Amino acid sequence: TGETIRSQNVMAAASIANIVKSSLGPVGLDKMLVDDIGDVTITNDGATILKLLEVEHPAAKVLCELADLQDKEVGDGTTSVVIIAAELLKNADELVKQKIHPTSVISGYRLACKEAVRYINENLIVNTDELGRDCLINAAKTSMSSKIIGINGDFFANMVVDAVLAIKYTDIRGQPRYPVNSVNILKAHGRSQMESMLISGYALNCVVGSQGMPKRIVNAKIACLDFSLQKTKRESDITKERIQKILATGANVILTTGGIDDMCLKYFVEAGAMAVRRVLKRDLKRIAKASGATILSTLANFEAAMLGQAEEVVQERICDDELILIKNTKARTSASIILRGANDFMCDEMERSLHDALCVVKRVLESKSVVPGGGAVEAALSIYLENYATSMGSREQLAIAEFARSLLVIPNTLAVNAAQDSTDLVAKLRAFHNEAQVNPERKNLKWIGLDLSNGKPRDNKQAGVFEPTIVKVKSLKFATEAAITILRID
Amino acid sequence: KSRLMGLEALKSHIMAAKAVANTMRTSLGPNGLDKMMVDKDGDVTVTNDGATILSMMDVDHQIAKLMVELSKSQDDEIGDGTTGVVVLAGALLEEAEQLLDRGIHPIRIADGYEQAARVAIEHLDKISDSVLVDIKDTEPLIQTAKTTLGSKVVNSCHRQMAEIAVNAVLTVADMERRDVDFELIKVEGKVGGRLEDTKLIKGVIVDKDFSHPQMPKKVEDAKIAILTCPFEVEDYKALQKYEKEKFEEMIQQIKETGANLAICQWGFDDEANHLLLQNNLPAVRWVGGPEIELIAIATGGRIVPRFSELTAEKLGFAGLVQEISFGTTKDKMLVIEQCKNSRAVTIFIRGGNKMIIEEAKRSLHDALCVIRNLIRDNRVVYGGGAAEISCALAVSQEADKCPTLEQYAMRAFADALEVIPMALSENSGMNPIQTMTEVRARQVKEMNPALGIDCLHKGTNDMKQQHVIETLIGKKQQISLATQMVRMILKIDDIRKPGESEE
Amino acid sequence: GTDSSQGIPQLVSNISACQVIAEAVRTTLGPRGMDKLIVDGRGKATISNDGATILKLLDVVHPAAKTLVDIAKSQDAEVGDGTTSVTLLAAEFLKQVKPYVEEGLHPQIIIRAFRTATQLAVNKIKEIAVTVKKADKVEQRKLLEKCAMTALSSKLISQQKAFFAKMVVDAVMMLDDLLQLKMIGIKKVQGGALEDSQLVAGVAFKKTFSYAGFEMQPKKYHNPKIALLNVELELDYQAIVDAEWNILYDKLEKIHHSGAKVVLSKLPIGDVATQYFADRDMFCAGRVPEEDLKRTMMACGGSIQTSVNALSADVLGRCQVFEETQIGGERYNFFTGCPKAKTCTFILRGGAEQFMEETERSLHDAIMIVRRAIKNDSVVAGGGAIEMELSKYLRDYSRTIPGKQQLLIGAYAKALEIIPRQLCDNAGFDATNILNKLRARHAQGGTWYGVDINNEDIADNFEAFVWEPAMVRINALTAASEAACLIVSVDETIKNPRS
Ligand SMILES: Nc1ncnc2c1ncn2[C@@H]1O[C@H](COP(=O)(O)OP(=O)(O)O)[C@@H](O)[C@H]1O
Ligand SMILES: Nc1ncnc2c1ncn2[C@@H]1O[C@H](COP(=O)(O)OP(=O)(O)O)[C@@H](O)[C@H]1O
Ligand SMILES: Nc1ncnc2c1ncn2[C@@H]1O[C@H](COP(=O)(O)OP(=O)(O)O)[C@@H](O)[C@H]1O
Repeated sequence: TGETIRSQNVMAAASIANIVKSSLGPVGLDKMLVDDIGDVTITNDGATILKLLEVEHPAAKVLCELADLQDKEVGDGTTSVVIIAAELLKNADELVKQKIHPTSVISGYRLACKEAVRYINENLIVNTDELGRDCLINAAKTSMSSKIIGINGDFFANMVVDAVLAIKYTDIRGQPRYPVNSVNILKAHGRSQMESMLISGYALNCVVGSQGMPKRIVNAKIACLDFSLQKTKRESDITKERIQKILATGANVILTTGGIDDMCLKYFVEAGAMAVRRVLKRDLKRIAKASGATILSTLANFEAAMLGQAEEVVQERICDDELILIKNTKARTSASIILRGANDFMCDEMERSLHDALCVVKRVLESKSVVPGGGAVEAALSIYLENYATSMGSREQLAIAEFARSLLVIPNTLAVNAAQDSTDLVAKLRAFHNEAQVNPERKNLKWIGLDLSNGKPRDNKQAGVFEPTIVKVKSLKFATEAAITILRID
Repeated sequence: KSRLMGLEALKSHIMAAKAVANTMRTSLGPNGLDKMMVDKDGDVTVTNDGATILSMMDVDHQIAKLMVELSKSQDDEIGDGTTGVVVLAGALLEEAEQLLDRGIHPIRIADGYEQAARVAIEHLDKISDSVLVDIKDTEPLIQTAKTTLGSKVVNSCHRQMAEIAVNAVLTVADMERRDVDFELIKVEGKVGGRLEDTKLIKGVIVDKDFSHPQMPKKVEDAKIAILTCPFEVEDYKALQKYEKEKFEEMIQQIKETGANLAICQWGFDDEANHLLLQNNLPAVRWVGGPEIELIAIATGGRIVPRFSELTAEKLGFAGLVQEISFGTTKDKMLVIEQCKNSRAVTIFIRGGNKMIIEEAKRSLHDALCVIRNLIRDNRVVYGGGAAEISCALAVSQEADKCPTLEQYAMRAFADALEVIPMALSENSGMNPIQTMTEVRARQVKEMNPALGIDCLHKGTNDMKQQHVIETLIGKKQQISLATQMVRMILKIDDIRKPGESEE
Repeated sequence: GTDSSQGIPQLVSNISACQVIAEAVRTTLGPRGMDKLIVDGRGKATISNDGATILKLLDVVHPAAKTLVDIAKSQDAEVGDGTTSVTLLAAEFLKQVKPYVEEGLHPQIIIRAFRTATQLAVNKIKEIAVTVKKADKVEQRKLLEKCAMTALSSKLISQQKAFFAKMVVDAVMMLDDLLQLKMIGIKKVQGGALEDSQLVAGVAFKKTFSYAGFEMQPKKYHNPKIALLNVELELDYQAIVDAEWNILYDKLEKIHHSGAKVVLSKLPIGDVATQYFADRDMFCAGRVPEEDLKRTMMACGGSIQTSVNALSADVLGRCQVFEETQIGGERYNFFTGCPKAKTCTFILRGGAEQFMEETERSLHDAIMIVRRAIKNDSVVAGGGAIEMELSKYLRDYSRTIPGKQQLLIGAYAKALEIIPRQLCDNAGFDATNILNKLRARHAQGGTWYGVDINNEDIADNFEAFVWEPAMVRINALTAASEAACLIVSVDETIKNPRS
């Protein structure tokens, strides 16, 4: 038996959401995806789960398409948007069952979405200014928590935030922009990480180039190349004439990725050029875009003012390892972090934590408008929208009420995946957010979210759990659009 | 497994009601299809009057039950139009089902039907062109009797039974209360005879035996007694002595009181009867029990079963001298009619069949009841569906001026009131819809309100010449009772039958 | 094949049984709700708009429905018939808590939350209860007739029911001795107009074949009392004639000996021998109803006679006046004029026979509402207004509670919304629109706006004079909550059958 195909679509959507429900959050469980030929796949994020799940129901295909489209906008919240859409579908189906026509439900959902996006815009945070120091620090620590390095967390936090702030660009529109690839890793042997000091420029741990670099040279021009300066048998043997010509053009520090010159020592005390093997392309491109120079495949010909410049070069030993201090170039791209220790393998979690801290910092640096995470915003809008709906009086009152009630699934799912009873966490969140509006003096309480590590409510503006406003706005809009499209079906 | 909840129960109720109405909708009108009746024992009778059919029909559904018991509350006030009531109820139920098909709540339908009924009541009050002088209407009463008896060959001797009825009611009509009581039973059914055998006799006729096989029936004296004492060779000699003593003391009581014709309801000795015949007074044995009232009311006396209560002022009375052939082969009875007209007069009927007796007595009862309404309220309206069509037009006019769902109830009530002309046309063997709509168009174009259905296939649809008429209060009571019926059955939503456990 | 015997399955089955027993009587809520027919099993089908009567005559087999209907009956025996607002309320509480139980909430948490919410609601209602008892009720009762005639407004009966209310309130005031529905009743009289109906301070019963002996009784007699007889008055082969003659002689002699004015017996009297039964020289009656008896010994003071010629001083004792009139063309029986006559039997004079049900559903509430208004002082607006107010308080307070109880108190509050919804649904107007408008205007505008049964719109039931005493509502709500918690507390059932 079967009837009301609308309910069938809603149930298909509910099943699709339940497939991915348990993976929401950083602590989500994995899914093992089996294809027809028997291969398996393990992943945490549900975006690739939707991209890999074999959907067959026409109704669920719409949710898959909308989630994929959401991925193309900002690349986050696909699990959240699918879950929110499914909750909306269930609640709208119940409203239909209680003799409310879907048209009024759709209108109420549209009004609720507009009211939510208007309410959020006046209760977000733009404090990611120059005065935001501790927030970034403990955001990095939260992204780096549950680790043995918590004893000396503050030093690594302020080091990484100084490194990320000191290297910012300024694009055409004036909005600051950050490349993650700008900063790289650099291992060291000996003492542990507590003595690691940030390097103002790119540093390569390899053979020593030359001692001809002074304490600080007035001009250090990056004449990067890609060939090996080797004697063979505008020159047939590329050792002297080309380097002489490039120095005549004004090349101070000629970079050689390949082998060093046999007689480079005499030429490096009068010109001060560079010769170190195995220059990484990932760092070569970054230093080229930093100083402003470009890689020259050939020199037999632009070369005087096009090459980049560096303010000073320092020759010193760091953690019993010689490093090249090509720093303070034209554009801030050249920087590195020394990893004091013994090897990169024993500090793999340390470098991964540094990388994820850099990522979570660059998420909030761009899109200066930011909102608290950990389900805080969902609870706040859930409190807002019930009071908004009770003042309508039309037939859309129940639609907006159910929208508000279903908007709480995200904190509930986060609590469920966090191994705490979602009832208590959600109730505590709602209770804290209630006095955030009925009590004007307790206004500094909206930024209360749930902490996944301890399973207790906790302020996240001070903690640093943050999200771009655009991500949540687009997620809400797309969930509402998908819900409306499904409800229009009959 | 299955259950009957929600509006499905109401739909089943409507189905049962419309089934009953369809059963009763074919016998409406003078040309209505006659309906035999059979009992479980095997009794066979054929009656066209719907009141009897409803009364003794076996209905299993509780809805149809409730219908028949609260429809039986119609005959007492009026006695005619029960078929009309049930047909109207079925039409209202069907129209209500039509409305419910579109999602109307039954409460709104019921209140709309109530307002439509009241509106039709005032409209029918304002349309009737009745005559209020029909008190000395002996000649129009002939037409009323003919109309109430136009279904059969009865019209052959309606020229006699009409004046029979008017004289009967003249002997009954009293201008202080205007009603017929229990003791005024004007019924005497004799099986076998002819149309002429049913004539005017204001006497008391009973089927009892004589004192003697050839006793002199000429007992003009009003000194007639009634005995409630029953019959209650050594033992034979003792019984004979007791009988002689009882005879002597009873004769002494007769002489002291003056009650000669001592009729007894039990056994006795014929020697005492012979001796009394020798003394010029009869004594009838084995007489009826409840016949004391009828015999005594011949001139005004009441029941006097006590031995000494039957005095000169309360003698066994007799109606009016007449001696004809009471029965050729049937045992002739006493002449118990000598003295004076009876306030509780009784007429003599000798129809040739059981059904003719039944139809005669029921028609007489309806005729006396409706003219009892006439003397109570001489308001009449022209029947034949003309009143129904006028009410339907008025209700349809009222349908526009209401913004709520009451307009749907207005329309349904009009389309249900129009059913009666449809039924009359159909039972007359002619196209119902076409004839009814033609009459409706004639009434909307011509303001005449007495345009109905020519059921008897006479000249014109107008009943002014046909003299088809019925009391206005009868129509109002019929419409109001049908509306209350549909209203109260429309409230009911679920029936929980005990014993039938829901598996 | 469906079975459920484990704790959570037992609870869900129990509350489903409560759901079905509520559905059995759900639609009868309201002054003009639906009505139901139920057969008694022998063909005497019963029709009754009352909700408590349906539960009383309903057969219950499920233990959960059994305890719920017992709680309902307990509510009935105390104050009027609140069972309609109690069974439905408790059952919908259980229906609302269904999913939370299904999700694994422990029943004890549910019970604690429900008890807390009930205490909060009962404490909150007392800050809104308003008393108007002193303001012109016993003297200058115009407010009291306003409240009484509020019962059946928007009808052509209003002109007549104005006088009806005035006169029944006069009766109540002159008999303000905690009147019940047993000492006050209505007797159908055929014919007449609605305005013709009146009241008599005594019994009213039609004379039948076996009811009354003979007419022309001494009506204007200054001391007529009631006589009760347990011996027949009706009328070896010859060995019974003398016995019958002596029996008749002593039966005739007793009437003059004891001097009884009216004799009431549990045996039929033959009116075919009306003159024979008139030989007693005094009026005698038979086939007396039990109500007629019970209304005549506690008011007039009739005695009991069990012998052939028993004599007493209470067969012709002290009572004010005797009445015997042909009301509506038929002579009725009136044992009025009693020294302590706590009797006011309403003479129902009307044309239509079906108006008896209208009076049953129309005036027994009017006397009920006036008695309720007299007995209590503080009242709150009805028509679901107070339910919406309690829901608003409880829903707004729930969000201030951190912990599992928040969702449960919110569910309780939104559960409290059923009564206005049920009222407007029984009225026929769709519940969603009116309920939403009521919720908005009630959380914003006023604390007493409620559904209107006539025009189907939001009406200020306080200014519409819809009074419900605070105590009655409090007790009904407490009983409903207690029933819900009692059902929740049960998780296992043991049967131990015979075989
Ligand atoms: N450090 C954190 N603390 C609390 N919540 C987090 C944290 N990081 C991510 N989340 C939660 O995870 C949810 C979805 O994140 P994610 O799974 O990365 O995106 P997607 O679902 O698109 O893959 C967000 O709603 C956010 O609240
Ligand atoms: N003269 C007439 N011509 C046509 N039809 C008539 C005439 N007199 C009466 N009728 C019809 O008889 C019907 C009523 O008779 P009916 O209801 O069968 O009697 P009862 O009420 O005893 O069942 C009316 O509907 C009316 O149309
Ligand atoms: N005339 C009316 N207008 C509005 N509401 C009413 C009216 N009569 C009754 N109600 C409401 O109906 C509700 C339920 O009444 P109910 O319990 O069925 O009556 P009873 O107590 O006789 O069973 C009451 O709370 C009351 O507020």
